[PDB]
Parts: sequence; C-alpha cells; structure tokens
Amino acid sequence: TTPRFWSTPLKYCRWAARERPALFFSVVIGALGPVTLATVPPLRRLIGDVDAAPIPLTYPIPPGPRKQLKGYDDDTE
Amino acid sequence: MSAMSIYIIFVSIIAILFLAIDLIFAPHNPYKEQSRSPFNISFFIYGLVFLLLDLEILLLYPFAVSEYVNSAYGLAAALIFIGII
Amino acid sequence: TPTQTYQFPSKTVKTDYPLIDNDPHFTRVIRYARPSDYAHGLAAAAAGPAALWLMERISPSQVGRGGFAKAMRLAGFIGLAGGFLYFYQRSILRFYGMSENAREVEMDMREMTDRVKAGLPLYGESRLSPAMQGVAARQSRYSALFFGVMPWFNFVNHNQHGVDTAKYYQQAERELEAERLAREQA
Amino acid sequence: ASGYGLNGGPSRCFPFWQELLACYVTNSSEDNPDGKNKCIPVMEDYYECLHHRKEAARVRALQAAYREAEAKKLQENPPTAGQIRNLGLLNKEEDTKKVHCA
Amino acid sequence: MSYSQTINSLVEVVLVLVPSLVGIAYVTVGERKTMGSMQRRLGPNAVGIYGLLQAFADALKLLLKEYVGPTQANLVLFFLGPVITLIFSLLGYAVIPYGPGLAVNDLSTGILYMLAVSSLATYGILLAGWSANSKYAFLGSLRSTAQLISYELVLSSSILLVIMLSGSLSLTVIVESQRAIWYILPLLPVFIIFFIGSVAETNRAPFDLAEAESELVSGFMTEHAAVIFVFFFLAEYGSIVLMCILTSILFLGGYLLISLLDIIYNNLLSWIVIGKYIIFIFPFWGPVFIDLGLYEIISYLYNAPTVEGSFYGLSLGVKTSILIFVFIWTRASFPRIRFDQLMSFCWTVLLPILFALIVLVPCILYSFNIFPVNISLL
Amino acid sequence: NITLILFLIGILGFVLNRKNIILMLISIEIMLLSITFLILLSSLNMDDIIGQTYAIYIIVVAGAESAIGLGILVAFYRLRGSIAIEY
Amino acid sequence: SRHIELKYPEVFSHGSPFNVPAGFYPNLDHVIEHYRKQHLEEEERKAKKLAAAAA
Amino acid sequence: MATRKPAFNQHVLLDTTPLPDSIPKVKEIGASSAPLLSASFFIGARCKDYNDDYMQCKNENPGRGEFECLKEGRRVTRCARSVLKDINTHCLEQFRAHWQCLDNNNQQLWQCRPAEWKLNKCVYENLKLEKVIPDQPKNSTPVHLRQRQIFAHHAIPPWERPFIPGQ
Amino acid sequence: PVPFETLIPYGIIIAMFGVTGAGMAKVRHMFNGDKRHRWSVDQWDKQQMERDRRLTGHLRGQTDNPIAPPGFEFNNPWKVXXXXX
Amino acid sequence: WARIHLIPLLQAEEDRDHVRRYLADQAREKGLLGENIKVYNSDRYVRPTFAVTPSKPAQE
Amino acid sequence: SQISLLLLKEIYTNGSTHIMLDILSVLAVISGICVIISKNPIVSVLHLIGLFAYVSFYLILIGLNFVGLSYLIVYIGAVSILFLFILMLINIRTSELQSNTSNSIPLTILVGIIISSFLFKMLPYGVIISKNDLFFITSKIWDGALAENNHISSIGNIMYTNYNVWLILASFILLLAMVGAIVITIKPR
Ligand SMILES: CCCCCCCCCCCCO[C@@H]1O[C@H](CO)[C@@H](O[C@H]2O[C@H](CO)[C@@H](O)[C@H](O)[C@H]2O)[C@H](O)[C@H]1O
Ligand SMILES: CCCCCCCCCCCCO[C@@H]1O[C@H](CO)[C@@H](O[C@H]2O[C@H](CO)[C@@H](O)[C@H](O)[C@H]2O)[C@H](O)[C@H]1O
Ligand SMILES: CCCCCCCCCCCCO[C@@H]1O[C@H](CO)[C@@H](O[C@H]2O[C@H](CO)[C@@H](O)[C@H](O)[C@H]2O)[C@H](O)[C@H]1O
Ligand SMILES: CCCCCCCCCCCCO[C@@H]1O[C@H](CO)[C@@H](O[C@H]2O[C@H](CO)[C@@H](O)[C@H](O)[C@H]2O)[C@H](O)[C@H]1O
Repeated sequence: TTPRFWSTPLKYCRWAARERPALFFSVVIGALGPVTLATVPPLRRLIGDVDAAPIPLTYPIPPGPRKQLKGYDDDTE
Repeated sequence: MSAMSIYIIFVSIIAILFLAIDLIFAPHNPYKEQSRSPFNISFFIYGLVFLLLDLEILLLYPFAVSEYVNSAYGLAAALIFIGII
Repeated sequence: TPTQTYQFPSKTVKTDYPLIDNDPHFTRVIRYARPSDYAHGLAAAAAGPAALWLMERISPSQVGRGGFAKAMRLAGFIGLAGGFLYFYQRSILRFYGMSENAREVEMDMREMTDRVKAGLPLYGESRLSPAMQGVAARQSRYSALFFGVMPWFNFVNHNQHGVDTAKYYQQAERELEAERLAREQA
Repeated sequence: ASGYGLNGGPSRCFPFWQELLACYVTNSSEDNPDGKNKCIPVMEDYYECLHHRKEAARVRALQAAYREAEAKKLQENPPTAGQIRNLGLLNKEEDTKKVHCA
Repeated sequence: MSYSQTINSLVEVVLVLVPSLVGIAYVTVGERKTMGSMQRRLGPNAVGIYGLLQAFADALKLLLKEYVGPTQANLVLFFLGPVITLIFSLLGYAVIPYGPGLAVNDLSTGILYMLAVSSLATYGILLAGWSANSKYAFLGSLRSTAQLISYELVLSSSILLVIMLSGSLSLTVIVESQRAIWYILPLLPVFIIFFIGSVAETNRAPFDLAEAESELVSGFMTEHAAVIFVFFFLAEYGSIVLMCILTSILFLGGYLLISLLDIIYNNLLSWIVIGKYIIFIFPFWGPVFIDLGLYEIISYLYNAPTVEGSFYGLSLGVKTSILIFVFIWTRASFPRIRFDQLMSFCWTVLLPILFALIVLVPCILYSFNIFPVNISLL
Repeated sequence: NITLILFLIGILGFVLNRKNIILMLISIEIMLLSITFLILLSSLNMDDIIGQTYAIYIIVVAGAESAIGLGILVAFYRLRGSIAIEY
Repeated sequence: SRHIELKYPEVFSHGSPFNVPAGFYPNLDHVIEHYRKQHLEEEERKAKKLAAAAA
Repeated sequence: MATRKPAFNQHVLLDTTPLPDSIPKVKEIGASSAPLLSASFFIGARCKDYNDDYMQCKNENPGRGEFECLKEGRRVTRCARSVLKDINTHCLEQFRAHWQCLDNNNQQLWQCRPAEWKLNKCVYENLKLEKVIPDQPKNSTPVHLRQRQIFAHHAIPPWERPFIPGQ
Repeated sequence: PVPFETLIPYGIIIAMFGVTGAGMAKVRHMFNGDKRHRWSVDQWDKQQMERDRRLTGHLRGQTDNPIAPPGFEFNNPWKVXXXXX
Repeated sequence: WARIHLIPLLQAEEDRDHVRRYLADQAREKGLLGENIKVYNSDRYVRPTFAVTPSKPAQE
Repeated sequence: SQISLLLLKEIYTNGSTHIMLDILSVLAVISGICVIISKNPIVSVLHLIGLFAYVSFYLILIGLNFVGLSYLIVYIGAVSILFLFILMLINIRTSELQSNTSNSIPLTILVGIIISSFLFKMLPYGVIISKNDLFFITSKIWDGALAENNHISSIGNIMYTNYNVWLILASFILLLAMVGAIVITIKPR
C-alpha cells in the first residue's frame, strides 16, 4: 500500500506530504536552509546588494609610521 | 541593598504569612491517622531524551548571542553541530 | 612588493619536495589534480561496493528480501565518500610537498605570478574578517593529513599559506621587465 | 595563556605567556643547551601574573609598615567621609582644601 | 542617586508584587466569567457587587480550612514544600520590563533566568504528587512531570529562534528590537508552537489528562493532598499569567504601542504658528484647539514620566489579557488529549519542525546580511 | 578551600558505602562538581574564558555519564529486582 | 632532545581581536624572523637536494 | 588597579598624593558624559591625528605605554579642550539642547535627531567641522541623516530636516 | 449583546499593569534626579556615570564646562574588595 | 565610532592617574621600608592587584 | 600632612557583601554532609539538589551567571529529575542499603587527613587568597570597555570557531549516550 522511496521516488514524496506532513516538511524546511545559503547570496551580489562593512569592535589603529604631529604642546596649555 | 534581594525576601514574607493564617486560624486536630510492579521503561526515555536534547540546545544559546562575530565560519560549525545532534 | 611576504609564524615540516601551500583552497586542489588522481579515486570508490558484493557471493548473508539492496546503498555512499577523500588527498599532498610535485610547482608559479601582474590579491578576497581568516587557516593547515579520522576542506580566501611569497613577486618583476624591453625594441 | 578574556577582550596574563614563548623559541635550540636559562625570569613573571604571590608578599609588609607608622603619629583633624565625597566638586572648594591640607 | 537604594528597592518590588497578586486573583474570577459567557451562563456574580470578591472568599475559605495531610515522617515537606513552589512561581516576575529598563532586575541573561526558574516547576508537580498514596495516581504525577520536561524543550528551543533575531537575552532588548516589527509576523509558526507549548507546559487543559486521571482512581480508602492549600493555586494561576506576559514580550510588541503620533506627522502638513493647526487632508479644516488651555497642557502630559510609563504598561497589560483570553477559550473549546498522544505531538511533530527551523533561520539571516550586533545597543 | 572540601565529601561517599550503588552514582557527581567548581573559580582569577568553556564541557559529559549510568542501572534492575549488595 | 619545537607555532597568532587595549600585544617580529629563516633554510635544503641529485 | 569587574566592593581608596613636578601638568577635561557624546564626532574631526598618534605611541611601546606616552596624552586633552571650548563659544544653545536630550534618551543618538541636526548646522557654519561616520554602506541614506528613525521612541516630525552640508 | 460583566476582571488586570508601569517610571525618574533612567548599561556606561559623579557628585549629573574643577585629578575612585578577584 | 573619538582622552586621564598612584606608592615604600621590592623582572607596568589601605575608613 | 591614602565607603554603586560567600560555603558543606549520611536515597538526591543550588548561587554571586544558570538548568533541571524518576520507581528497601557506618569512622579520619594535607598544597595562591589583610584593588579602562561582551557572548565568539573540535567530540559523546542508552533499555518494536 504505502510506497517505497527507492522504487518510486516521486510517488513516495506525495504520500509523505499527505500522510506524514510534519515529518516530510521538516526535511523540506531543513533543506531550504542549505538552498537559501547557496542561492540568495549570489543573486544579492547580482542586484548590487553589497554586504555592509563590519562594525569596529576594537580601537581602529591606522597602519604605517607615526605622523610626527606638531600642535597642542605644553607651551600652548 | 540591591532590588533582587529585597524582592525574594518580600515574596518569602508573603509565603510565610499564608502559613501563619493557616497555622494560627485553621483548626488543628491532633489525630493525624507493599507490592511490586514493574515500572515502564518509557519514563526513563522521557528523562534521557530530554537530558540530552536539553544539553544540546543549551550549547546553541551562545551561538545566538554571538552571531555577528561568528558570521559564515561560525554558522558552518554550528550547522555541523546541529546536523550531528 | 608588500614589504612583508612572511607575515605569520608557520610550521616547517621535513618533507622531500617543495611546499606550494599549507592550506590550498578546494578549487585549486581540484584544479591541479592529474588524471591519475581520477582513476585512483574511482578505483577505490567502486572497491567498497564491490567488496560487499564479492562477500555476499562467496559467503552469503542469508538476509531477507530487501536487505542487500539497503546495504549496497550504504556501501556505495561510503565508496563515494572514501573515494573522493582519497582523490582529494592524493592531489593535496603535492601542495604539502609530501608527493612529487614538479608539475604543480610550475602551474603554481605561473598562476600566482599571473595574479600578481593582474593586481589580484595572491590568494583571493575573503568575506571573513582578518581574524576569522586566521582561525580558518589554523584549522585547515595540513588537515588532509587527518582525513582518516576527520574530514575538513578549505573554502576561505585567507593569505596564510606557509610560503614566503617574495618569489611570485620577484618573478613577476623579472617578467614585466622582460616584456617592457620587447615593446621598446619594436 | 588562552588569549581570550571574560569581557570579549584578551586575557590579562597573555602578554607574559607570549614574552615567555618568544624567549624559549628564539634563545633555546639543540645547538645551545642553556639558552632556555634566559626564560627563567620570564617564566617567573608569567607565574607571578597568574598567582600574585610576590606582590601579595610585598604589599603585606608595606601595609604593615604604614599601618603602625600612621598609628603613632599625631592626628590633627581626620577628614570625614562626607568631606572626601565632596572632593573636586565645583561648589565645595572648602572641603577640597581641607582634604589636601593646602 | 536622589534617595536611598533600599527605599527605591522596596517601592519597585511592592509596585510589581501587589498589582501582580491582585491580577492573579482576578484571572481566577475571569476564567469562570468567560467560560460562562461561552457556555451561555453567568460567572460568579454574587460574592461582591459583580462577583468581584469571589477570589477573595475562595482564598480566605481555604486558608481557614483544616488540613489533615500526613505530618508524619515528613514535617518540613508537608509545610515548607509548597511554600517555595509559590516562591518559584513569583520569582519570574522580577525580570518583566514595564517600559524600557523598567524592571526589578534589568538582566542581560534575563531569558536564561526565566529558563532556570521554569525547570524548577517540575519539582512542584513531582513532589506534591508524591504525597498521595495510590499506585496509579503516583505514576500520573510522573507522567505530568514527563509532559512538563518535553514541552520545556519546545519552549526553550523556540525561544532560541527569537534570540537569533534580537541578538540578546535581555527582555528589554528583545522588545526594543520589535520596534521594527513584531516577531509574530516573520516567526508566525514559531509563535503558534510557543503558545501551544505554553499551554502544555502549564499542565492546562487540553493537555491535563495525566493529572486528571488521579481523581478517577482515588478509591475508597485514600485521597489527595492539594486540599486546603491556596499555594499550588496561586503557583498555577501566576504561571499562566507569567507565560502570557513572556509570550507577549517575545512575539507581540511587549510594551510597544503602535504610536499614532507618527501617522499624524505624515498626514499633517499645514503647520501654523498661530495655533490653528490646519491639516492638508480631505476631511480636514481649521481646528480651534486652545493654545493657552489645551495644547500647552496636552503637550506636557504626553511627556510626563507617569503618563508614558502608564501607556507602556497598559499596552503590555492589554496584550497579556488578550492571551489570557486565548488560554480560557482553549480550555472551553477542546476535549482532552491522551498522554501518549501529547507525547507524540511534542516529539514527532513539534520538535522536528522546530529543529528544521533552527537550521533555516540563521541560514536566511546570513543570506540577507541580517545578523544583529551582540554588543549593548538598544 | 570549598572546592577541596566538596571533593572530600565525594571521596567520603566512597568510604562509607557498603550497600548503596546509588550513592556511588551520587558521589561521582559531587566529585565532578568539585573539579568544575575549582576550574571556574581559577578562571575568574586569571580572566580566562577557556576555564569557563572547559566547565561547560565537563557539565555536558557529566550529564551523559548520568544517562549511561542510569541506563545501565535500569538494565541491571530489570533482571535483578534489587539494587542491594548482599554483605 | 632537551629542546621542544612547538607543533603549533601558530599560537603566536592567537589572542582576541576585540576590546584590545593599546600596547597590550607584544612586538613579535623577532619570532616571525625565526620562522622565516626556518622556512627559507628548509626550502634551500630540498632545493639543493633534488636539484643537485637530478643531474 | 586591575581591570577586573568588581563583585563585592564596599569601599573606595583615594590617593591625595600629587603627580610629580617633573611631568608637565595639564588642565583636565571637565565635560560630563552626555556633553562628550554630543561633541564626540566634532572632536574626532579635529583631533583624530592626535588621538591616533597617542594610541600608536602606546602600541609602539608595549607594557610601558602609560609611561613614555605622557606627552601625547597631554596633546589629546588639549585638542579636545579646544573643541569643547569652541562649541561653547558659538553653539552653546544648540549644544545644550542636544546633550540634555541625550540625558533623557539613554544617551542613544537616534533618539534626539532634531537637536543633533541643528547642532551640526551651527558647528559646521561656525567651526567648519562635520560629523562623519567611516565605512558606512553605499546603497542607502546614512543612518544619522535619515528622515525616519525606526528605533526612535518618539517620531521625528517631518519639518525637522537632516543637515546636509550644502543645499 | 456584550457581556461587560465578564469583561470587568480583564479591565482590572489592564489597570494593574498600567499602575505598575505608571508608578515604576515615576519612582525611577525621581531616583535618577528627575531625569529619565538609564537601561541597557554596559561597563562603559557605568564608568561614564562614575566620572559624572566625580565631576558633580551625582551619577546622573551633567556639566558642559571645558575645564574640570580643582581636585578632579584625585577623586578617581579605585574600588577595594576583600574576597573576589 | 562615537566611543572611539573619546577613548584616547578618557584613557589619557586614566594613564596620568596610573602614573600618579604608581610613583606615589614607590615613594611611600622607599620611606617606609627603606627600599623598593621588585615584584616583576621586567620594566612593564602591571596594574596593581593589591593595595595598601588604612586600617580604618572615615568616621562617616 | 594628613594621611595621603584615604579609605571611604561606596554610597550607591557598591556591590555585594563577601559574607554571603561564607554562608553559601557553610550550607554547601552542610548539604553535602547530609548526602553521604542520609539513609534514604530519595533524601540524598534532595540534599544533592540543595548542594547544586548553593554552588549555583555562589557562582552567580561572583559574576558567572551563564554557567551558574547553566548548572541550574542542567543539574537541578534535568539530571536530578532523571535520578528522581528512577529512584521513585525502583523498589528500595531502605534497610538493605544501610551499612554499619560506625566502623568506617577511623578510615574517614585517616583518609581525610592525608588527602587534605596533600591536595591543598597543589591549589594556586589566588584560590586560597581568603591583623593586616590584603585588599584587592580595581580601576576602570576605556580602550578595553568599547564593546564589552557578556560571558556567554565571549564563550560563543570562540566556542564555534577556534576551539570547534571540542564541539565535535561533545556532539559525538551526546550522540553515543543517545544510541547506547536507548539500545540497552528498550525492547525493539
Ligand atoms: C513559623 C512562624 C511561627 C509559628 C506561627 C504559627 C504558630 C502556630 C501555633 C499556634 C496556633 C496553634 O493552633 C492550635 O493548635 C492547637 C494544638 O495543636 C489546636 O488545639 C486542638 O488540639 C489540642 C491538642 O492538645 C486540644 O487540646 C485543643 O482543645 C484543640 O482545640 C488548635 O485546634 C489549633 O488551632
Ligand atoms: C605488525 C606491524 C603493524 C604495523 C601497522 C602499520 C603499518 C603501516 C604500513 C604503511 C606505511 C606507509 O606505507 C606507505 O604508503 C604510502 C601510500 O600512499 C606509499 O608511500 C608513497 O606516498 C606517496 C604517494 O601517495 C609518495 O609520494 C611517496 O614517495 C611514497 O612513499 C607507500 O605505499 C608506502 O611508503
Ligand atoms: C485567589 C487565589 C486562588 C485561591 C483559590 C481560588 C479558587 C480556585 C478554584 C476556582 C477557580 C476556577 O476553577 C475552576 O472552576 C470551575 C467552575 O467555575 C470548574 O468547572 C466545573 O464546573 C463547571 C460549571 O459550569 C463545569 O463546566 C466544569 O466542567 C466543571 O469542571 C473547574 O473544575 C475549576 O477548575
Ligand atoms: C520557558 C520560559 C518559562 C518562563 C515562565 C516560567 C514560569 C514557571 C512558574 C512555575 C510555578 C509553578 O508552576 C505551576 O505549579 C502549579 C502548582 O504546582 C501547577 O498547577 C497544578 O496544581 C493545580 C491545583 O492547585 C492544578 O489545577 C493544575 O492542573 C496542576 O498542574 C502548574 O501546572 C504549574 O505550571
């Protein structure tokens, strides 16, 4: 009566959607996460939705030698 | 003092008082006057499957409050950890 | 020249051949695989399913009607699994210097120099943080060596690969100076 | 030693550990047996940072000197807590002068 | 700080506990009045002018009742047992915010606090059922404990999905994050699972058949122990109210009122300094609002600390009350579910869906660059 | 110092136990709560998060031994009908 | 051997990247020059070995 | 003293001993927490070089940077004193309007935009300084300039306009 | 018809939630110096309030003066504890 | 970015205070015990973990 | 002239008494004593639920909320519940578990001295840090307080990336405790 996945793959999927809905659509939703990772991000870069730069979580020290400032000295105090 | 401390003591006072009305005001009569059956194994399974899954979800709560730093690399590891359990 | 080609402390392993990369990206590992690598992976992959069928004929399991078909599926997945790991591990040991890699040193030198002259980052651009790039790199450096216990693959564009990248820049400079003279000559 | 602290930042005694790792790796090899003898004082500082025994010993004598050095000298007028709590405040100049004995 | 901390500590604790206790008393009157309108009868309408004293007489009657429970071989357990069940009922209210930061304890791990106090509920259903002496009833207290632990996984695993969106376990931050949208809208199926899980967690009908079957097998020799005690009734009603406030904190606005002051800004464009306040709308005219009498007074009262706090708590109250209705409506609408069937619902339907959504949600938040920052913002 | 005392309690549960295989189950967990508790208090002292994490993984392995331990004790009781040790 | 060679010399790159106070991390270019010399010497040995034995 | 968060602190230890005369003295910044946030973007428009030099000197000299970087710190507290001095000289009303707003708004910047925009108007006119937030996304309006703030507790009236430098 | 009697208890609960939020917002207002209270306070916000106390004496006090008053240099509070560390 | 433009001023004030109390404690020791005891074998400044305190608080 | 060092109390941003730690130590000890002396295994597990609570509060009191709350959720929440199930279903004759405890007093005396005298030397100085008494001192930092993280966010920043191998092993230990405990208890089908 109830089908067999490896004999009739499409026919099992209809029975499982109808007869085991919570179980079937659990595996469906779980697969959508792997799909959404694969699909939206490239399409986002196609439409020009650039990912935001990361926010600073430490003091942003610039690279290179020190600039040799002149100003705001003890005499100015 | 802190607020959390005064709050527990307050509830503790109220919980004692309802004892006091009962022990003071309710009447108190002094007169206060063996087999084996197998227990079902499903009771054990309820506690065990809870104990393990509850430990498993606990291990994911740090991920939800650290997502921005974890980013893609953290997601992949958490996906692997979610997949195994 | 970035004035710092060795930017991170890296482990030197005693091997018989030149190191191309501590941590090759997955596509570079695939892209450098020689056609023998494909024969060997397929050969190993078919072996687990064929070993299982061989055992059933010589020493039958006496199982019920559908049991062997179920087992054939599982032995088949393990064969595709072990077969791909062996194919990948065969290609990536030339990167590590643990296999004769004369061919891939030339293919590495050309591409990495062709990237320098194109202005490209030598190892590509990472969406991950410089700090997450350093975590990724420490996890995958020489990790195909632990494949029999744990599977890991590099899918991050970090710039920590264990090699002093002065040579790629040096060879780009010497190649640019060669082409410029030819254009000036004619 | 890990490099990760409670507040999301680095660990307090991680600089000492790297100062100890750098010493051992750049002064000791198989060519030189005693090169690791420069790591001894560097290792002491690492063990001090984690445990604080020598600082505890130092601040336990210095505190015993001061407490009986300020136990026998004459006291003129000890500033009350309320006076200290008004120190440096823009409308309590009188209290600050009393605190600093200027 | 302007006055002493202990005074401030005392006023906030009294301001939360006395309204909460009076409210937990009116949910009991309300559940008998609501079930009577749906059952075409009346609720209590005689003890007090509108039955508004029914909770009071019920509680004082039980307090004055004799208690004949076993005091032998367990004196502390009979007396000091249920008392702290009532403490574990009220200890969750100390993290409820009645406006931004307006909580007894503003806790960063506020969510993990209410997950700890909830796992202590299992002891107040386990231990009380340990007093009754009847073999089949004792196993019914274990089955009720089994229902609570299973539906706690439902709640904690589905609370996880809200934390992913907010980035924080602070109840204030979780509500403030909903200024963009209420979590019922994007996490619709998570909300329903949480509400269903929250009925099963409270042991409420239609998930109460395990504790229901005790009364049917009592026999002709022994009886129950929850008899003269109002504790396990205030522990029960207060856990229902608390599961309604937390359900509102997570999926409805919390204390967020949809502000109409934004709408009036968009519609109105004819600002007038003479106080006319003309509006550029089709039903508009030239209003005669009194600048000296009304506008000066109205503007000040809107910015008052008392008024704005009042609306934040009337919002949270209106939302908790709507959910209190949906618990009472659920008890009056369905028959009971058998224990094996509720167990199948939790373990083979609900939790599979939840673990499927635990995969999918962070995957979408990564795909649309929407992982929130987990530093103290908001 | 509390960590060492609570370790002794777990040890002494093994010293005074001739009949309780359940107290042997219990004292192993008291010993685990000492060692986790000691790791945690030293982590606060050194500003290290790895001590906190190591505590977490001790707590997770500790629960798993309880499942395996109470599961095996169930398998034993089914055929025995008693957890008692004749002595 | 009385000398230990780190199996993981990449612990010199360890440390939190957040809430870093200025001056907290040590200047470890003397370390990186050690490892640079080690990689260059080993590259030379093999170079000198499979090029002088390939003829 | 140690940077550890305290759990059972009940007392404060003050040292009235003065800094030695060898080290040049500097008048300290006297603005409170909310005045500093209002003037925060102005300060880093002007003192960024001094602010970055001070943090670089400390990075250059590990474990010894509280000492040996003392001249640079005095340079930062003079640059910031000149911004705080300049804002009071020209924008006192707009400045106090904004920082007193932030006092009652959890010092959250999105909660006082009408006051900030007016201060940005006055500081740009009077001191030619401009609030810039670095590395902001490119496909949308800057958050500090949006007519609508989603997380604001009170709505921004439409007639309150964001300050664009030049319109 | 609408059975407003059954609706009376619900209105009571809404009035109680209103009174808690009403009365708690005002006690905090006065406690914080007749200014709105702070909410999600981290280590930075707490230290910022401590320096506010240093300049004014009140944790919520605010002053825009460019120069700190004399004595400000020595009022920096170093906390002392007996046990935890 | 608003806390970054303030981090150097706030740190500079703390650093002067860390120098003040360290130089004061070194002097307080030289008079009290006659010399200095070295707790670390490096010139690094370690933020103190223990302090010398009076035996009594203010009367209050 | 006046004493340069000044000690005064903290009016509002104060903290907790250290007295509570000495109380919570005492009850933890007292609770632990009753675990290994109680006749009834039900009662011993209750004294265990008490001990786990006191240790949980001790940790919350010293700042370790997430793990202190984790102990609450995990031990009292779930482990002791599984212990209560089994102990309230197994038949227990409370006199067959009772052994002559008075004999083992001398061996309690002996092993208490030897373990205590050795292991205490192994502990570090910071743990045994608690008449001139040393006071611990703390001060503020600004560069390190830019974006402070709660302990659970700090654990999360590294739990899934840098030390993720520990997560793999733990996932497999929990997975083994699922399969193994199910396979040794239930009758299949
Ligand atoms: C925890 C806070 C401190 C405790 C507060 C509560 C104190 C409770 C004790 C005082 C009230 C005692 O309550 C009262 O007890 C006595 C004795 O048991 C009962 O007395 C009853 O039994 C006694 C037995 O000797 C008879 O002689 C007596 O005639 C009869 O009335 C009362 O029916 C009961 O109402
Ligand atoms: C009773 C004792 C039991 C001992 C159990 C362990 C025994 C281990 C035996 C295997 C030792 C290694 O055996 C080795 O296998 C690898 C497999 O690629 C091969 O080694 C080869 O590796 C790569 C190619 O892959 C070549 O570049 C390399 O030059 C060559 O050595 C050789 O076949 C053999 O040198
Ligand atoms: C104030 C703090 C708490 C102190 C104690 C307060 C009293 C607690 C018990 C009363 C609260 C309501 O409790 C609930 O009452 C209703 C009657 O209205 C009962 O309902 C019962 O009678 C109704 C009458 O129509 C039937 O439809 C229903 O089938 C039957 O079970 C419920 O069985 C009981 O659970
Ligand atoms: C997931 C986050 C959760 C946050 C909120 C957590 C709140 C936890 C509060 C626990 C308070 C006690 O919890 C509550 O106890 C009472 C008394 O034991 C139980 O109530 C029990 O006794 C009453 C009679 O008095 C019965 O009508 C009820 O059917 C029965 O189950 C409730 O079923 C339980 O929910």
